[PDB]
Amino acid sequence: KKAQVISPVNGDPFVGMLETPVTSAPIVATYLSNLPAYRTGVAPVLRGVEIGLAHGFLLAGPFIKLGPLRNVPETAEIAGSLSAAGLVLILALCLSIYGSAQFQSTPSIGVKTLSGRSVARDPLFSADGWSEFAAGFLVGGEAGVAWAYVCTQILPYYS
Amino acid sequence: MKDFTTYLSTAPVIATIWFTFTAGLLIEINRYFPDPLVFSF
Amino acid sequence: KKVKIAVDRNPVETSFEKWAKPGHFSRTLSKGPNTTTWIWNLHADAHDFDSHTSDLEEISRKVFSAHFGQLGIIFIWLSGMYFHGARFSNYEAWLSDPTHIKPSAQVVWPIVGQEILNGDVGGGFQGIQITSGFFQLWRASGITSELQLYTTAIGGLVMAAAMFFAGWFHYHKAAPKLEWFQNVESMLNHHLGGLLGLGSLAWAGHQIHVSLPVNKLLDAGVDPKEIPLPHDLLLNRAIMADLYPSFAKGIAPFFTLNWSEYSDFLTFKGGLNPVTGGLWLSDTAHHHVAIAVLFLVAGHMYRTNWGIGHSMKEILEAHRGPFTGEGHVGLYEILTTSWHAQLAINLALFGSLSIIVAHHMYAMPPYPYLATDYGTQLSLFTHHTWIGGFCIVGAGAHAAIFMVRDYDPTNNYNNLLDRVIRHRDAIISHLNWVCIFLGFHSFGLYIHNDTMSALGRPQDMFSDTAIQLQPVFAQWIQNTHFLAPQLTAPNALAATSLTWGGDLVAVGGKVAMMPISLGTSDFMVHHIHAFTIHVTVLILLKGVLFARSSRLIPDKANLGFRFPCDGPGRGGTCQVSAWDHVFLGLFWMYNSLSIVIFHFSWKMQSDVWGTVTASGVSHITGGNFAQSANTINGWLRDFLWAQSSQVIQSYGSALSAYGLIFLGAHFVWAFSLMFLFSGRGYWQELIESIVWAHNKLKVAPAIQPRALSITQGRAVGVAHYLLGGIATTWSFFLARIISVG
Amino acid sequence: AHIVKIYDTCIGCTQCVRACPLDVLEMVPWDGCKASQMASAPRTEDCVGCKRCETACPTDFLSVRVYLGSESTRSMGLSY
Amino acid sequence: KYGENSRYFDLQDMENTTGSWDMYGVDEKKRYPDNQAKFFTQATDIISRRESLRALVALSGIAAIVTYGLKGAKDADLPITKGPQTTGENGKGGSVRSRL
Amino acid sequence: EASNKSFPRDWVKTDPLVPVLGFAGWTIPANIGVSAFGGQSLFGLFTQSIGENLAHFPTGPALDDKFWLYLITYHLGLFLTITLGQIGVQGRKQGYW
Amino acid sequence: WTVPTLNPDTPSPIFGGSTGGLLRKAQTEEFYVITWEAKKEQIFEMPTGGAAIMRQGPNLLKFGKKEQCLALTTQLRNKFKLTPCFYRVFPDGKVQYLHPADGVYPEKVNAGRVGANQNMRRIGQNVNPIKVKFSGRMMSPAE
Ligand code: CLA
Ligand code: CLA
Ligand code: CLA
Ligand code: CLA
Ligand code: CLA
Ligand code: CLA
Ligand SMILES: CC1=C(C/C=C(\C)CCC[C@H](C)CCC[C@H](C)CCCC(C)C)C(=O)c2ccccc2C1=O
Ligand code: SF4
Ligand code: SF4
Repeated sequence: KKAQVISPVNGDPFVGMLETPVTSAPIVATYLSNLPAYRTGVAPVLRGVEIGLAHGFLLAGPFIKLGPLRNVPETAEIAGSLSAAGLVLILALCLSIYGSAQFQSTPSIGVKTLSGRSVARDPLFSADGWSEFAAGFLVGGEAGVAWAYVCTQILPYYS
Repeated sequence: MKDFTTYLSTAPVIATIWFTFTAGLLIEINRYFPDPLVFSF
Repeated sequence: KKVKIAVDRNPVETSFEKWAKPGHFSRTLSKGPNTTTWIWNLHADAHDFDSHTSDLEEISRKVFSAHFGQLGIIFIWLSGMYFHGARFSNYEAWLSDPTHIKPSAQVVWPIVGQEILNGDVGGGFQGIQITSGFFQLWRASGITSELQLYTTAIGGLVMAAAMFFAGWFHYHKAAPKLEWFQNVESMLNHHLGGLLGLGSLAWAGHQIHVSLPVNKLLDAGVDPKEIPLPHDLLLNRAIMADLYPSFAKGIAPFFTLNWSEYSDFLTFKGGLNPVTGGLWLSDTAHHHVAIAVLFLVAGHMYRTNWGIGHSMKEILEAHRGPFTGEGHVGLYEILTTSWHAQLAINLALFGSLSIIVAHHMYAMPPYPYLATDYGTQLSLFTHHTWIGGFCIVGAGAHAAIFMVRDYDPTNNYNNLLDRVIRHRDAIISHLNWVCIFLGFHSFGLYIHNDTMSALGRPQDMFSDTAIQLQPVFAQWIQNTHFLAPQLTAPNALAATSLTWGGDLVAVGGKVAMMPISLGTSDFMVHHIHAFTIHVTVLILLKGVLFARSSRLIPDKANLGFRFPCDGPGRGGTCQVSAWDHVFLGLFWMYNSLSIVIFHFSWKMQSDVWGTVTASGVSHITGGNFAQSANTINGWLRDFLWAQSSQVIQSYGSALSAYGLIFLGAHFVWAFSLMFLFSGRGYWQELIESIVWAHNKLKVAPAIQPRALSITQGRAVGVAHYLLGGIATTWSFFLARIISVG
Repeated sequence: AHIVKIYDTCIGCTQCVRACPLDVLEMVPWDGCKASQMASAPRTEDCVGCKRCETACPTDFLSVRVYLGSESTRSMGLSY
Repeated sequence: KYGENSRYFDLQDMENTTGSWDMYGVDEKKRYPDNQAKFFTQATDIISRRESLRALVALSGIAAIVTYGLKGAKDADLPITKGPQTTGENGKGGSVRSRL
Repeated sequence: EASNKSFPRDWVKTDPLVPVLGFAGWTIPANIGVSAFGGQSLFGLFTQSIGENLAHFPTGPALDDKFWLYLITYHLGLFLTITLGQIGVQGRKQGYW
Repeated sequence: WTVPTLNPDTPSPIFGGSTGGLLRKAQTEEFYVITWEAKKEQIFEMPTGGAAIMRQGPNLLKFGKKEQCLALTTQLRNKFKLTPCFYRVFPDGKVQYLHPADGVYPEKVNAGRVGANQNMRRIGQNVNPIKVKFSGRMMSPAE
């Protein structure tokens, strides 16, 4: 009857997160820590480029296979890539105004990392950091949409 | 049966009895005098 | 000995002394009324037995005798239906011609012109065409005479008087103690062996000896007057051995375990009877024999007075995991200490069971000539679906009431209930997200189709033609159960239902049951069903988990289960209680089950029900559900506007009362909006300006007129809303399907 | 912050303080309507506006009166 | 301190008390190739500010949507650009009065 | 939970004997010929279904394939066997009885 | 009586962890700490959700809202007959004592606490809102 799995977060039963296998399994925490969002030491512009490449490559698919011009053979990929470009641009504007809105207060409380060593604050959560993050997001998103078009053009088994 | 007759004197039982009586009176009127639209008699 | 009879002699004196004193059951209302709210509280707290007192023994006795009263009332109702089928019915005429004559068992008196409601149903009869299906049930029982219904009615009245005598006895003369009710091992052993095991065994005996031969002769064209009476099929074994030669062997094949000899009246045929359109009564007889054996072995599981068996406390306490802490410990105490914890589970499973019943009674119509009475089939799905939803909402209610009153945190430390209350935020957050996801991806599909077909882009819709969302999993299961007798159920001659696929059974020209195809429309409506169910679950479960406390109000348990609000503070705290979550879950239950029964009616009228006169199945709506139900305008046009032609033109005909209850139900539903949209504080000031006029004329009452409570306003509003909406649907359904079906 | 005012009809029954879930009210002696206690509202920055206080006031209408004012985190019962 | 003897509140450690934790964030600087980092740091220099990125968004989006109206909706062969290609619902003003 | 202050990394107590013994306890009984299958087995017919569906490799199985039945029943029993095997191993190792 | 300083060395009750605990308000704006000295180990009810076991001796407990602390205060005072006292902690480390701000609980007199927000008139002796019009902000006649 030993070996309980569910634990409170960092041992604190009053914070309210209840560290759980979906939260803090070694593989899951490893994967989430390796994501460019949580690389708080790298420049936010490059993490934004990577995130934007991913998101601009994935969100072309729906516009391509389900857009209004999905059934005309060659116009479909062009239309969906232009639509994904527009959506990426909209998201970049969203990120810019979010950086205008959020980063004005500079909260003074520190950050630890569930093991005691007081890490620094992520430069991403600063006005200049989020500005360059949205810049990287725009660049990477448009590049990822363009490459999605390219992959529709060049991949062998693209049905 | 003073308490039983007190119970039958309650509001809902008296209302049931009185509206049963009223509805039966109107019903028997509408049986013996069918379709009374005006006061002709 | 532990498990035994334990009662108190003459606990409560039998007198009308407390009938003359209303409000006697509580300390607050026994003082008398000063305001009208007392009159409402007298009724709201009437059966709230766990607040009249604290001792569970007296609460339990009250509950037991109240159950006896409910049983007596149910027996009165059953005897009344049997009596109306005996005196005021065309049953004996319907037995001779069930495919032509409409089942009727309610005659209307000719007083103010309502003799027009005595419709020409058939069999030289004039009455209201019933949709409860009692005629099919009685034919399946093997009645064949109104005298048997008469004596069944008199037996039902006898049993009702017996139940009421039993309630009076077990409250006033000899009422059991708490340690008698708390023998849940004995209660389950008995309710499984004797109630559901021996009950199914006895019904199997009736099905062997009365239903099967009588119905076998009824299906062979024999007139119900020349059929042997059931006692003649009991005594004279020659008749049964002529009908089933295994009766020539006696009961020896049972005791010699040569059961295959009984394969004449205990079958596994499957499918439907081609002549009645219902399940084979030999199949049902074998069914009830089997589940009787199963329940009788299931009733020998728990330990009562002889060491063999299980202690439920030991099963529960030894079921715990690494994810779940202490596990089911303290739940035995919860359920042997709280009546509401039991009521919650019982209502939940009983309502889910009623919906199981609704779904399993149309696909596998058990009674002869049930499927071809489309009104009876529709009514029997709708009714049990609604009863199930209501019971489930009540299950959420009483779970909340447990969490408020009967919950003790000392008994529950790191058990499953504590561990649920500790992460209710995760629970409700994921439930909220899935409700939103499903709302979008289930209703925005309908909006997308509306927008596409309105813009003239039918190639962009979500249909069986443009963008197919086929329900491939349900289609595979259909094919898996259609091919079941070939591979996975070799002793079944056919599948359980014809809805899996195959040939149709048509009886009297009308389609009893035929395969049901599923496409994109069915995908969308099933996902709508899951969406609405999940939102109702969201509301009720959020009311349960946040019945004691929240991040808004941490002291909600002291506030109670039924309270309107803490105040306008914290931005506004109205409907924070666990009662108001039930009040909203009622609305969402209505919204869910309305769509469920709408799906049923349209799918049945389009793709199942119909006539075969020439070579071809001509359905009622012509199979429009496949292509028309992709849109909300579809359900408007081709269901709510098209199938409303029978209810609004019913005036001057036998179904005119259905149109009347259409309009009056539309009235009551909207009337509910006077109570739901508004608030008490307006009506109190209006009432006091009226009381001024009553004071001026010296007619102000001594019982001060108050506006209804806030909680009472919400309850009245939801009551009128549900009544009006359900009754509108009832009128629409019945007026439509009695005419076209 | 909401506005909680307490009037001289207060008979000093302490019910408004016992009902207050936020510790906004307190009972002050003799520096009010009369001797034998009186209520007061010194910590209205913590008042959420629930009006449990005036729900519990037994005087004609309410000696304690909550007037809903500008909201904040403390006046909206937010743990976030 | 904080992590021992169930002392879950320390004034000298307010981050562990309040819960200001980085559950997954790591501060490692060695992620991307420096040629690639140089490329993508230089490619975003002109827009790495708020107003400049909003200017690019405004310019590119106004241009894209204007040229969409001018040529793109035609290149997509939208029905609103082709026209009805028929008489239309002109003469059928009503079922009773077939107005124009 | 006065203990469990770090969410141990070995939250699942992995014994590599468990998956092997579950695959063995389900699959070896899954290769017993029954006359309902026509003298064949569930797992044998499953491997045959995968063989036929591997022939037309790109396109997926049909809806009336009878491959899905074998897959779903085999995996029902297999997951149940492996699950109960892990449960039993860590109930015998730990307490729970 | 003097204002007590918050002891951080005070242990906490035995709680297995919930989800109703502290949020970013604790890190950003404020949170609250309630203390009490218990005579035994009693399973009490957390206002956030779930049951915790108080320790024999002094306890300490974090909360994100003052209403939570006073809910537990009335629970420990009414069901356990204890005398708890809670604070308001700011993320920068500043502690502000809150409930028994004079030592005794507010329903009891203390002979020296000052009466605030007391209108010395009847509630019907308030002026009409036309007289307090254009006073700057929108102002109630109670002022
Ligand atoms: C509020 C509007 C309203 C009005 C004005 C009417 C008016 C009428 N309705 Mg309509 N009706 C209404 C609403 C209304 N109804 C509603 C809402 C419904 C749906 C439930 C109906 C449904 C309905 C039906 C179905 C029928 C009527 C009928 C009637 C007629 C009844 C005449 C009658 O009973 O003679 C009664 C005549 C009297 C003189 C009795 C007056 C009352 C007392 C007894 C007089 C006192 C005498 C004496 C002193 C008493 C002795 C004391 C006693 C204690 C011993 C009349 C035209 C009937 C009809 O034929 O209409 C044309 C009919 O069949 N109504
Ligand atoms: C005539 C015989 C009789 C008498 C004199 C009493 C006398 C008493 N009983 Mg007992 N009791 C009896 C029969 C009797 N009982 C039976 C047959 C049952 C089994 C159901 C019970 C079960 C019972 C319980 C469980 C309790 C009592 C209690 C009481 C006390 C007050 C009850 C009261 O307020 O009654 C007035 C109440 C009524 C008249 C309500 C009748 C409800 C009936 C059964 C159902 C009708 C439903 C109806 C069909 C709905 C129609 C809907 C409408 C809109 C059309 C009193 C000592 C209570 C007690 O001791 O508390 C101190 C208590 O808790 N009795
Ligand atoms: C073989 C034994 C047996 C049987 C048949 C039943 C049957 C029943 N019990 Mg259970 N019960 C039993 C043993 C049994 N019990 C034991 C041993 C205990 C003690 C732990 C309980 C404790 C218990 C409680 C606490 C409650 C019930 C209730 C019920 C009824 C539920 C209603 C229902 O499903 O409608 C089906 C309806 C019928 C089948 C109608 C016919 C009823 C027949 C005549 C009575 C059944 C036989 C009876 C138990 C034996 C005594 C007969 C009498 C003459 C002395 C049902 C009639 C509930 C109820 O409704 O209360 C009234 C309820 O509240 N029982
Ligand atoms: C509860 C369910 C039930 C009941 C009551 C019956 C009842 C009956 N079955 Mg059926 N049967 C059933 C289920 C049932 N069956 C099922 C599930 C199957 C499928 C396996 C069958 C298959 C079946 C076959 C194949 C046959 C029967 C037959 C019979 C009859 C003969 C009984 C017999 O020989 O047993 C012996 C039973 C007893 C010896 C008990 C008698 C007890 C008496 C009444 C005691 C009372 C005396 C009292 C104390 C004092 C007198 C009082 C007063 C006069 C002084 C009888 C009418 C036979 C028959 O007649 O066919 C029509 C027959 O051939 N049954
Ligand atoms: C086995 C079924 C069952 C049982 C035994 C109970 C028992 C109880 N419930 Mg639960 N409940 C149930 C089902 C059940 N409920 C269901 C299905 C729902 C969902 C609707 C609820 C929802 C619910 C809530 C929300 C509450 C209860 C409460 C209560 C308690 C007091 C009820 C009372 O005094 O009402 C007395 C009876 C009435 C006031 C009558 C209600 C009037 C109805 C709505 C009229 C409409 C019905 C009619 C068929 C339509 C035609 C109208 C016609 C007359 C014109 C009691 C313990 C209360 C409680 O414990 O809180 C402390 C409470 O707040 N129940
Ligand atoms: C038609 C009326 C209506 C509608 C649309 C809703 C919608 C909703 N209710 Mg409400 N509700 C209503 C009536 C309604 N309710 C009534 C009458 C009651 C009885 C009191 C309730 C009681 C109630 C409760 C108690 C709960 C809800 C919940 C919900 C949500 C669940 C579905 C969801 O999020 O899906 C997504 C949204 C929809 C399906 C709405 C339609 C949006 C479509 C898809 C188009 C989207 C437009 C798109 C963004 C383009 C924008 C254009 C731009 C110009 C702005 C949703 C916000 C639940 C909730 O919030 O938790 C999840 C909940 O707990 N409702
Ligand atoms: C209309 C309405 C009222 C006013 C309703 C009044 C108070 C009561 C309605 C009628 C009562 C029941 C009087 C009916 C007659 C009495 C039963 C006495 C019988 C006398 C003769 C008629 C026999 C509220 O008090 C209310 C409160 C909260 C939310 C919504 C509302 C709401 O919508
Ligand atoms: S409104 Fe609530 S919190 Fe404010 S003073 Fe009144 S009772 Fe206290
Ligand atoms: S409840 Fe009312 S009367 Fe009593 S002390 Fe408070 S303000 Fe005064």
